[PDB]
Amino acid sequence: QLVESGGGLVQPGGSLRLLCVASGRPFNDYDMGWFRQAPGKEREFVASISWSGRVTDYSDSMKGRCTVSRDNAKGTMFLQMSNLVPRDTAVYYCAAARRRWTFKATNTEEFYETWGQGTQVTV
Amino acid sequence: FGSSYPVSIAFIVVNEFCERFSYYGMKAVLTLYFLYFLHWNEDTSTSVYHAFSSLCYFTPILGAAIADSWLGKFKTIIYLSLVYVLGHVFKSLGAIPILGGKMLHTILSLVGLSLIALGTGGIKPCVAAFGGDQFEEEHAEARTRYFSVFYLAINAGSLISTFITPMLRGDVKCFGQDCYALAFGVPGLLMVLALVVFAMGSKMYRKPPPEGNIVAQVIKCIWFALCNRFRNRSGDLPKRQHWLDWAAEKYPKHLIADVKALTRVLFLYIPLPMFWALLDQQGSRWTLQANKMNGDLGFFVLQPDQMQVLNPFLVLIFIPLFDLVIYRLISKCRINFSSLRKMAVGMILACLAFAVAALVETKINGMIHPEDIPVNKLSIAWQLPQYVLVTAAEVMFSVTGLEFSYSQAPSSMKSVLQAAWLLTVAVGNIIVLVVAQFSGLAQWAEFVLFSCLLLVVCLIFSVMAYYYVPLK
Ligand SMILES: CC1(C)S[C@H]([C@@H](C=O)NC(=O)[C@H](N)c2ccc(O)cc2)N[C@H]1C(=O)O
Repeated sequence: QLVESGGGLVQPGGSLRLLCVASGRPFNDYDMGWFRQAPGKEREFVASISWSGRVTDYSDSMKGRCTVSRDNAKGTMFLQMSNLVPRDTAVYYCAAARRRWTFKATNTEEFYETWGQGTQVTV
Repeated sequence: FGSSYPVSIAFIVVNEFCERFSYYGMKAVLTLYFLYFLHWNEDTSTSVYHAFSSLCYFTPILGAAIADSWLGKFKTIIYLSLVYVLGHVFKSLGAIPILGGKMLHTILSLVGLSLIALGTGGIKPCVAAFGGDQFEEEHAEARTRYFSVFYLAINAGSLISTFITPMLRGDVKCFGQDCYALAFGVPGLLMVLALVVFAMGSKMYRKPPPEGNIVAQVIKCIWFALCNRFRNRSGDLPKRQHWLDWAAEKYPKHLIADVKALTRVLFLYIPLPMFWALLDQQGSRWTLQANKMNGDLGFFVLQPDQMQVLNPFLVLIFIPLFDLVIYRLISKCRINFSSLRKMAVGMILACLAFAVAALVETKINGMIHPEDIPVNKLSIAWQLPQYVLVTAAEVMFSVTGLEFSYSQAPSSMKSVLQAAWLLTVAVGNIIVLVVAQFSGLAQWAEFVLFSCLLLVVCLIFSVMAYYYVPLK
């Protein structure tokens, strides 16, 4: 709970390492996801990392190569985009969902119940 | 061809093989299907997969109840293979991303899984009982060889599925996305062909009819036997010399004897779930052991996970090695392995395998340096002795258990003892699931604890089998 984010401007073909730190309940109980909201667009799906990080999924776009990692000790999760393009100049959101049994897709905003504020990564 | 082996069994293992293949081709991808097609939570995917597995292991009770109490077998096999094929059709129909989405996929997949579990539970015991029935009661020596070949076909199917399934789901685009329709369609077609080959030999089988509502009669007889004794304020002969002899005013003797044999075999099988659970806890801990040892082997780089494929393969070598040679040598002298000493020796071999695994873990831990490399770092070898021991144990226990369940079962209920065998397996799997979470011990201590538990279970089973009175 009380997720955060960190990131800024990047070169047109550079890379960033976006952060997400949990400042509350244990990080082992939360499945995390990265979304993006391009200006004048909808909230798209970027990545998802399950509790323990054993399962990691990325959107079809996955501009370049996106990698999601997480350590539950200190409760901190990383996203490592590598081959950005002038596109994907959106605001990136970090979302968390408490572990539970549900049939809702893990790649949709409905599944995640706590969306933290987002960064303003640009290119 | 020559004699003593009916042609019929040709369409009893080729079917079984073709079935196991399909099954292992569907389960292997199943979890991925949940994670990367339905996009399910990890917890939801694991829970659904485990529920499907448990239902599959438990359904053999319904299969046998349907087979023996009514409809006979070869009609339960046919009518449950049809349900299996229908479930496969639904499952492969729910993996098409063209029609519906996130609702039709889920419903169709769940219904297909339910139907597949139902079919498997009723193809598993009935097929073995039918193949056994094909042999005359006089030819008791050929039935053991048939059961060995049956187990060999199962294991060959497992090995081939491991070697072939990654090719189906590797870089295939069904409709603009990963081809999950093929991963389930190919098992569906394999099951269809299995049903076709099994049905083609209809004119050759030896279909025996059922002897009546045996399950209902058995339950009623047990109920009356337990009710008769309740002479709280009276009683002069409730039931003497057995807990069934005075449930005899009704239920003629031919039924009392059959239920007696059933209860004796069940009492014998009571401790087998613990053995199944303990012996199942080697496909996960041994990966952890393998990750901590060298695997270059000089010639071919072997990953820890691939080591699993060494268990099915070794079985293919021991099923013909034992039956054709080792047992033969045991017959040279007066030693008489009576299908119950075989199971006890198998349990002892499994205990020794786990003790050896603990020893190997201790040797791994005793590492010290002279990228730095540990001088005393074990190769992926030294895992061979434990795999060999556990595989010999599994062969001796499983094949002998199938033969024992068939041979010591009344004709009226031949296929419910197979259900009892599979039910012990299911309860063992349930115990494995329950005790999996409780993990707070070191690897070597866990292995030595498993070895000691296996030894105690073998001791209990041997003490119970010493007093077992065989069916005659
Ligand atoms: C354990 C079985 C009796 S063999 C087959 C598969 C099952 O889990 N296991 C294998 O194919 C594998 N070769 C294996 C692994 C560990 C064992 O203890 C036995 C068999 N499943 C069970 C069944 O038929 O109900």
